[PDB]
Parts: sequence; structure tokens; C-alpha cells
Amino acid sequence: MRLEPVKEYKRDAEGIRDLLGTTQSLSQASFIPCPIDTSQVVLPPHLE
Amino acid sequence: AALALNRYLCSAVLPLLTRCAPLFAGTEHYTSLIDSTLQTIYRLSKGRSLTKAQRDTIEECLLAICNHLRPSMLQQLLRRLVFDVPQLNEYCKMPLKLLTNHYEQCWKYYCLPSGWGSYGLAVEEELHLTEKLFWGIFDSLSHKKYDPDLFRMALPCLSAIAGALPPDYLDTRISSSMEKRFAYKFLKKILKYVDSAQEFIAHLEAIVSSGKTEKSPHDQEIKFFAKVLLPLVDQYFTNHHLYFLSSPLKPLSSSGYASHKEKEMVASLFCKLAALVRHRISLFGSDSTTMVSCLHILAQTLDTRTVMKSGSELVKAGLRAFFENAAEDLEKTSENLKLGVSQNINYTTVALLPILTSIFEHVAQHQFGVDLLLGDVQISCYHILCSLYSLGTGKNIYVERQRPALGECLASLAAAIPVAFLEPTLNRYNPLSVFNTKTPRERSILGMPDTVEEMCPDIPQLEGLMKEISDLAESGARYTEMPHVIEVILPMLCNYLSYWWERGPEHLPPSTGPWCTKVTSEHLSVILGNILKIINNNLGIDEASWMKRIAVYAQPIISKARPDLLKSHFIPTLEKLKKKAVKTVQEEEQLKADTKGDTQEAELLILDEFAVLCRDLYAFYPMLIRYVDNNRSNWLKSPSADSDQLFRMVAEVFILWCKSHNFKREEQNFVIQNEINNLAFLTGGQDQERKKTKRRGDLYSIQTSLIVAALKKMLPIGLNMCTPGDQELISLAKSRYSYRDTDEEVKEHLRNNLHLQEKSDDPAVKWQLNLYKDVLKSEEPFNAEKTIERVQRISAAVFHLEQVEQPLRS
Amino acid sequence: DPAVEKVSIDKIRFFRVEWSYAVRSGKWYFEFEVVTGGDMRVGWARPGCRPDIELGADDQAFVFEGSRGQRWHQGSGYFGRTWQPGDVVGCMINLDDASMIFTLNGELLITNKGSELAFADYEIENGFVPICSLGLSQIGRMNLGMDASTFKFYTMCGLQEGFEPFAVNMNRDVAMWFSKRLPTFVNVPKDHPHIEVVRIDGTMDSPPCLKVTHKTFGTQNSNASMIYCRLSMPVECHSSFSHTTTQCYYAIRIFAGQDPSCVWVGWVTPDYHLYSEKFDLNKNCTVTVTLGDERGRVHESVKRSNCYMVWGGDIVATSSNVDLEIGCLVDLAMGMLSFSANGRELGTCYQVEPNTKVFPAVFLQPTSTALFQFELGKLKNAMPLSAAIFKSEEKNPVPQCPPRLDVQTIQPVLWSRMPSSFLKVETERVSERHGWAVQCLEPLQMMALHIPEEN
Repeated sequence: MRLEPVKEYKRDAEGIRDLLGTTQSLSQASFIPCPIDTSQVVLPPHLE
Repeated sequence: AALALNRYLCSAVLPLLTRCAPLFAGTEHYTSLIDSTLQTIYRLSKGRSLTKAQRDTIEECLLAICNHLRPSMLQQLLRRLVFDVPQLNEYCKMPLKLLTNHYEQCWKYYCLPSGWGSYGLAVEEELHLTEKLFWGIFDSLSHKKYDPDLFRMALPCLSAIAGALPPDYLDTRISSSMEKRFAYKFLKKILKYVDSAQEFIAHLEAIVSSGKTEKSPHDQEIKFFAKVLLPLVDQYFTNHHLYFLSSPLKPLSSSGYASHKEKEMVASLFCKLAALVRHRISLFGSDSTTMVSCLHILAQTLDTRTVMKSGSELVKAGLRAFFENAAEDLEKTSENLKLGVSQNINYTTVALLPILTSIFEHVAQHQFGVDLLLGDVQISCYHILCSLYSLGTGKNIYVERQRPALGECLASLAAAIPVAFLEPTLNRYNPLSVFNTKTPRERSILGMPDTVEEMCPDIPQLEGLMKEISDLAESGARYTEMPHVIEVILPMLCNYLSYWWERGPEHLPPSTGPWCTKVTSEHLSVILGNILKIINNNLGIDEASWMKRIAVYAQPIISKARPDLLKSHFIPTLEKLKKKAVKTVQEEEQLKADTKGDTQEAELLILDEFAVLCRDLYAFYPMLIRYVDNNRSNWLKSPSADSDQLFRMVAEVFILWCKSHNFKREEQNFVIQNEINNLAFLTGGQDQERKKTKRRGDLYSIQTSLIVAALKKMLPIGLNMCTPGDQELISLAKSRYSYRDTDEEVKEHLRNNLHLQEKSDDPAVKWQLNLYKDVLKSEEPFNAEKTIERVQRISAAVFHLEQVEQPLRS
Repeated sequence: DPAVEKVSIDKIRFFRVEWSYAVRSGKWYFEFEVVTGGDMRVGWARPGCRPDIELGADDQAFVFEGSRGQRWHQGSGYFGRTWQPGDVVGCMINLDDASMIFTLNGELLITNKGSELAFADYEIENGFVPICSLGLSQIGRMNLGMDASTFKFYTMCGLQEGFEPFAVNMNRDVAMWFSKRLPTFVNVPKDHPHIEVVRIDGTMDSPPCLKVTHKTFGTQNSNASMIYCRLSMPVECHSSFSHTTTQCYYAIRIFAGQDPSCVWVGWVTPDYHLYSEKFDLNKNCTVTVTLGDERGRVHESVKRSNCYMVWGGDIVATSSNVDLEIGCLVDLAMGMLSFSANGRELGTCYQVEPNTKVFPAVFLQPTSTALFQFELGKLKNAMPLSAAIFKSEEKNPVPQCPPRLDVQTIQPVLWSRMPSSFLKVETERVSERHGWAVQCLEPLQMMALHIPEEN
């Protein structure tokens, strides 16, 4: 856990300023399981 | 009336339309009118009753109008051309030239996925029409009888159309899978024609060996294979080599990357073309040059990692068979030269050593040699290495003519093979060796000896070679005493040390167990010092054409040169060159002082002295430039009395080059005649441009001259720790040099204006008072005359450099 | 090999020196340290550079991109070599000779012909300022040389060649601007690439009109993207919800050939800052504040949004072809928004709070060349738009279209000035029981300049 600004385009540390590009969304924690569809997969009889 | 109308059109209308051709550019809103004009003029070009001049006028008008139209406006005419050109009848020169110009000018529109500027991108229909044009012309020209005029104008059309299509263009129109790509079908057709040509060449060889002189039944197929197919393959893989060299890991090309089957086809094509001319050079005759050029361009497209990792067994067997065949041919050539024939010698000269050199350079550049030269291929490389060393170091009639090529091939092999053949003692620590991988039973089955010291019995070890080179450099020997040491042993040693420095003690600060080599930067520094001593010994001799080679082979070891080489090797060599330069300039001035007498012979002698001086300077200067580029930051952070002397000598030589008129002319003549590539020395992305045209006179430029570049790089050493008062004195002395003053007048003006050193106390430059606090060289008593001399030298160098570079900007 | 699409220009952040520091002569030097090696550009910009165009893609910037080793001005070319994290790019401009030089870690970058000049023979015009563009998750540091001893490679290359720091002999820090992605309605210029607005004076039988048409539709230069149009002035509701006409009216006329199912007509509050390629009326930002009692019984429910519109597809479903007339009516005394279609009253109605500014707005995707027109007429017991907007025309029954009324379109990216000082916020973890701490003690203020009609 940490505390952060919501939006920042610069970061000042020890009198030195870093310019920042746009960052994407982080720590979404959205699993959303997507198993491979095996409903239409038909086993051959010789593999039975 | 028809003839009168033809005279009116070909004398008044169509020359006017030819002159007003650039006004047809940008006619975006007039597509119907321009399309109807193109259709009608193309119809008129197929005139039933026209004179030759009238038809030439119509064809010139159509070419000039179509040269200024964007490709989206030409499509209705190309739909007619895709039906008319594959007939290949008479009056086909104009459509072929139109297609050639169109697809050579507008290749980025069809090939690049980012388009061509603001013109846009090609739609699927345009690419389909382009591919249909290619296959129509190709299938027509394959079955056509041999015509030297039709082929000469149909080959550039095929090369232009093929070079415009993307290699991964899928045409999903029946009468998707990766078999539908254009490169796949093209490679399949080429492979089929190559197999058919193999059978035809075998039959022709049987006919020649029979002794008969009858015409071959397959003369048309041989003519189509040699006069059309091979240049088409060569140009196609010149244009699209990065497509077949790319992988998902490294995106070398913007078009994409080839599939596994396409790379397998490329490797198979290279192997089959190499096996097609294994001894049939005199059979090919004048087509051997085209075959060797095609094999050169195919040797640089080999992605052998993917082929050996995911490929068919036949293609891998073909590659290993190519290496084994090269080893066998080299062994046969060596045995024929030891026993005191012409076919093997000629094949080795013109079609084995250059292709092996290209293969080894390709696997060294892309680092394929670690995963390729393993096992049987490594044994074949051992045989190749032994044969090349025995041929290069021998004393025969053939050796004295082909020693540079043997040295080049040996140095190419030395930078690619993953075993330390000069250090067989530590071979137990090399996991990539065939001795550390294969069992002794397997190596007994293969027939190779069970000891690693028996693989190269005639090749000396690293210590013996280095001691030999040191003893030859310290003895002041000439090139006549050591031809094979300079031209065979030294390039191989440079490439070997450059390769095995990275896999040794100094490159790895962790131990990571024992190393398979003992190469450190000390060996590279000693070898570079020996090279500099060898060049210093042979200064001022008449003929030395080995200097332009030793300046190129010695490059990869300059990055590990230790800083003790400046006071011992670079400064004395540059001092000798500077003394020779001042003597030659003084002789030229005292010759030009006299306006009477027989001055022609003296002028020729001065010109020869200048040529010798320029040859020695271009031998010595690339090494100095690389050394300065590597050590300049360390010289700037801690000034010394050696880098200042280096700048002083370089500035004096540059000033002499500026003043003398013969110096620049002889330097330019040396660079142009010897084809010295200065940009290779100066430089140290993707092939998105196609610069086929080249000029030999464009090889030289004043900006790329090494004499200018040495000062341009050493001038930060001169302009170091200069206070604002020193900068004011330098500006004053440059102003005095602008009035064409001598050195003593400039120094007298600087002596009479010493108060400008107070300019460092001005507040407006107060920001400069702490920039050089890090350096420790700001501790010396103040001397006026030393400052005068230093400011004069800096000002002269800067003024002459600016005077040289001012016309260059233009 | 599934490859994602390229990053939009709205997500690339531009940093820039203020135009008042632009230099027209001299030799100037600055540095750009690349903390995170990647997609970044650095160079010199003219006053007139736009934040929605890639740097160097036009004639307004001269930049170097070290991710691919390219130079950009009116296109791109190959130049120099690629950089690494921790590198420093030294940029020098020489307006006396009109040349630009780039260095990487103190070493001169050269072209394919060996020349050290990346750009040469340009026009000075207004001047140049330092500019850089950073991509996604990129970090860079621009050093302008307020303290020249903080430079890394100035003494190696640049100091003795005559180049001065950009911020040399300056007492205060150079003001900086950045590119902000906040879509705002801006008036349509005469040189707009896609939208043309024609003003039609009101005759005795026809109301004054603002006709919006598309320029490049039906050609090869067509851009069939969503267009968000607004009127320049708002209509404000009364301060208390409880001179005999308190209703305002305006109309839209959709011309034949324009699909009514691709047109949304209505009102927008000043806080509408949404730009998208696909517009849906169900994606509108809406909240509901419910105020009750101590017994948990709902007493009041206020619904808030920023876009009160109707969709023409629902109008077609409820009812080339004919022109469609859509009328919007506001009761200012009650704050009630209602709609009508060809005289037939629709079932859509909205309730707004007191002191709510609403702008007329049309969101549409162009399917023709003559898009629509604003009809600023009047009805019985309904003021025209100019009567409600302007208090001078409040008693005037004649509809008018004053020149302050204009059509505006959404512009996504703008320039915003970086503040000279920021709040000093200190964050720490006190204890596992005490939690996390935020504090801010030192006061900081700014002078706000407020545009009243835009709020």
C-alpha cells in the first residue's frame, strides 16, 4: 500500500524534476477467466 | 484524311501534350478525362499505318504523361496492359518501359505499409492487378524463344513489379494460409526451374564431355535461366533481404517476417545454386559472374537458426553437405598445390573463397555461428581452417596472387567458429567444442582424432604467433620479409582476439568457473602496438598496397587499446608523418619559388612524394581516429602533456593540408583510386531506400576526409579549460587571421592586447566561473608567452577549419 | 503475431517552453536526460506548434526521436543512433548559421552523409523554444541551464563551440507548458478541414439559421468520424423555481441524405468534456443524490447529468426521405426540458436544477454533405434563443442571430501552463494501528481568471 496523487505529469525529488508520460490503468484486479471453448471439439472414435 | 489527321496529331497536338506533361500532376478531379486520354493515346500507339517517327512521338507522349500521374489514376490503363503485355508481340517496348518506370518510381506506394508520403496506400485491387501483371509477363517470357532485345527490356519490368509487391501479399481470389503469399509461389517456381536447369546442365555437361559441338536441345531453357531468372532472383533478394532475415524476436523489416517454409526454400535455393556451379565455371562462361553475384546475395539472406531449428532434414543435410564440399575442394586445391588442376584453382578463386567469406561474415554479423558450427559442421570448419592456413602461409606461384583473398576468408572464419583453435590447452572449458560434446566412440566413428591438439598441427598457438609478430615488429622488417604474417596471420589474429576477448577473463568480472581462453585487453593492446610499429617501419617506401587492408583489419581491437600507446606509438608515428609533410611542403614551395627551369620532373617527384605521404596517412589515421574517439572523454576529464601534443601535431598537419594545393588533390586521388570508404571509419536503420545508382567520384568529400576529421575530433582537446578571456584572445587572433597575417604578426597582436584576459571578471560571463572545477589541471603558474602560443595555435586551427567548412554548407 | 494498435496522439504528453522565451538569434544549448529509454522526442518548436499533431510531422517542429534513431521535420528520416536509459541528448541551435546539432552522451550525432547538421537552412520567423514529447510510461528530464554546472556534457561539446545555456543570465525559472487532454468546444474557423458554417439572415417568413455542412464527405479525403457541435452562448434557468413568457425554444433541421438515426439533438451543461469515436446515449454520466430522514425514508431524489438529448433513431422508430424538424423547448421558471418532432410532442422530458446553464448541441456522424441547420425561430408563448440569451433582446419578439452566436466543435487536446509552485504534500505510514498520514500546511494561492459564459 502507498499514498499517491491521482494525476501527475511531473515528480519532484531532492530538487530534481522528472517529466512523466501518460500511464495506463494499474492494479485492475479483474481476473475474468476465459477457458478455451471445447464444446464443439469432437473426439475421433479411434481416440476413444 | 486519316494520314492528314495523323500528321496533325503527331506534329501539333502530341508534342504539345508532351511539353505540358508536368501540368498533369495533381489532376485529382479529372479522373474520367485523364483516363479517356490515356486509353485513346494508348490505342493510337497501336497504329495500323503509322511512320516510325509518329509512333515514337505517341509513345514518348504517353510515357511523359504517365510519369506525372499518381498510381490511383493509372489503373484503367493497367487493366488494358494486363491483357496486352503478356502477348509480348511487337510494339511492346513502350508498355514494358511504362510499367518499369511506374513501379520503380512508386514502389513505396505498393510495398511499404505506411504508404508513400501523402500519395496513400495501394488497395487490394491494385495489388491484385500488379501480381497478375507479374505472373502474366513471367509466364509469357518463360515460354518465349530467346530474343536479346525482348529479354533486355522485359527483365527490368519484372524486377520493378516484383520489387513493388509486398512479399507477404495474399491473393484470396480463386481462379488465409501462408502458401498463398507471393514469395512462396515465386520461390517454388524458382526452385522448380533450378531443378530443371540442374538436369539440363547435366545433359549439356555430358554432351561437352562426349566431344560433340551440336546445339543443345534445351538452349531456350538455359538462356531463360541465365539471362532472366538469375538477375531476377539477385535483385529480388537485394530488395527483400530483411523480410527473409527477420524473426518475431527481432523485427528487422517493416514489411514483416518470412515464414519457416519460405526460409527453408531460401536455404534450399542457396544450396542448390551452390551445388550447380561446384566445378562448372567454364560451362557457364560469362554467366558465372551472375551466378556468383546471386550466391553472394543469397548467402546474406540465410536465417540458418530457424532452418536448423525448424526445418526439413533434406535442407539441413544440404547445408552440411555444402560445408563438407567446400572443405573437400579446399583440400583438393591444397594437395594439387603441394604436388605442383586449373579448374579447381579457378573455382577456388572465383566461386569458393568469396562465397565462403560471405557465409562466414553473415554468420559472424548475425551471431548464427554459435548455434550453427557445431558437430560435423565444426569438423568441416576445422578442415577449412587448416586448408586456408596451409594455403596462405605457403610459398607457391598461386599463393603470391591470392594471399589477400585467403587471408580475408581465414579472418572471416576466425571470427565465427566457436572454438579457440589457437588455444587448444583450455579446450576442456569450452562447452561448444565437439570434443566436450560427442563421446570418444562417436569421434572414433567419425574418424577425427581423439586429441584436440591434433586437429591443427600446422597452426601455431597463440603465444608463438604473438612472439613471432613481436619479434618481426621489433626487428624493423620490411613487407618482403613477412608477406604472409601481414596478409594472413595478422587479420586472423585480430579477428580471433576480438572474438575471444568477450569470452575471457576481463569481460566477465565473475569467475563463472574457468574460462576457455586467456585473451585479455593486454594482448589486444600489444598487437595494436605491433601493428603501429610495423606501419612505422615501412614509412616512405615505394609500393605498399597492404596498408589499406591492415587499416581495416585492425579496427575491432582498437576499442581495448590501453592509454600507454599514445606516448609510445601514436605520437612518434604522427611526428614522422608530420616531418615528412613539412619536408614535402617546403620542397614544393622552394620549387614554386623559381619561375624558370625544367620543373616538370620536379613536379612529378613532388606529386609522387605527396601520394606516398597520403598512402601512409590513410594507413595510420583510421586507428588514430578510433583511438581518439575512445579516449577523448578521459583526456578531457584529466588533461596531460600528451593529448596536447597530439592536438598540436594534428593541427599542424591539417594546416599543411589546407595550405597546399597538391596535398588535397593527391589525397582525393588516393581515396578515389583505392576506393577508400571513409564513412566506414567515421561511423564505426532499416533498408527503406533503394540507392542502386552509385558514383566513384562521390566516394570522396571534404567533410568525410580523415585529415579534416582528425582535427574536428581533437579540437575539443585544444579548446579545453579556456576562460572567457582566452576566448576573447582566440576571437581576436581569428580576426587577425582573417586579414591574411602570419603567425608572428598574430602573436605580436596577442602580446599587445593581453588585457582581454580581464574579460573573465565580467559579470555577464560569471556563469562560466565554475564549469571546470572538476578537473585538476587548473594548477600552474601564469606565463604570458605560453598563453600567446596556445591561443595562436587554437585560433589558427579553428580559423582554417571554419574556412574549409564554409563552402561545404552552401 | 497479434499486434496492438498504435497509441493515440491524445495520450502522448507534450512539454514545452513558453513562447515568450523564443529565440531569434544566437547559439543556444539545452539537455534532455532519458530516464526511461523508449518512445520520446526532443527538439525545437516554432510558436504555432499544436498538441494534437505528432512532433515533427509538420513544419512547426524539428525533433529527434532516439527510440528508432530518426529525425522529424515535415516527415521523418534516419539520423544518428538509438539511445539507452540514462542517456543525455544535448540539443544545440545556431540561428546565425541556421543549423541544429544533436549529441548523445557528449558524442556528435551524424547523418548518413557524415554531416553533423541534423537540420539546416530553415527560416527563423517567430523563433524556437525547447520542446519534448513523452509516450506511455516514459520519464525524461529537461535541463535548460539555469545552473550550467548541472549539465553533464556541456564542457565536452557545446561550451567551447560558442553555445550558451538556454536559460543563461535569468533570475527566475523558465515557465513551462504541457499538453492536456480535456475536450473543449472551440469556435469553427474559416479554415476548418471538415465543417463549414453558413449564416442565413431571417426573412419575413423564415427564421435566422446557422447551416452546418461537411466539406470533405463523398471524396477520398473523407473523415467519417463523430462531430460534436454546440452553440456559443448558453441559456440559464432561474435562481428559484416557483415578461409573461418563461419559455425558450430552438429547432434543428436535418437535411435529406443525412441519416436521422446517427443524430442526437439536445442540451449540454458547461461541464461536458467527452470525446469519443462512437457515441451512445446510455453511456452518459449520471448520478442520483437521495436525501431522506432519520427513519430511512426517501424524501427527495435529485438526478444530475451533463447531457440532456434525444436520439433521432428513437424518433424514426416512434414515427432521401424528408427533412426532419426537431424542436427543443425549455421552461426556465420550472427548468423543464421538452422535445417535439415535426410538431408531434415526444415523451422525453428532463428536470434540471436552478441556475443551470444549458447550451444547444448536436452530435452527429456525417452521412451526407449538407448536415443540418440551427433554426433560431419562435413559437407562441415561447421566446426565441436570442431573447433568452441576451437581456437587451429580452422584450424584443423579433428573432435575431447576433455575431456572438456561433457554432463550436469539440477539440480534444489543449495547451495548459504548468504552475510555478505546487502544494507540498507529505505522505507517510505512522503505524500499523494509526494508519497512513497525509498533511499539507504551507498555503498556496493563485489568481483565477474566470470566463463567465463558459463557467
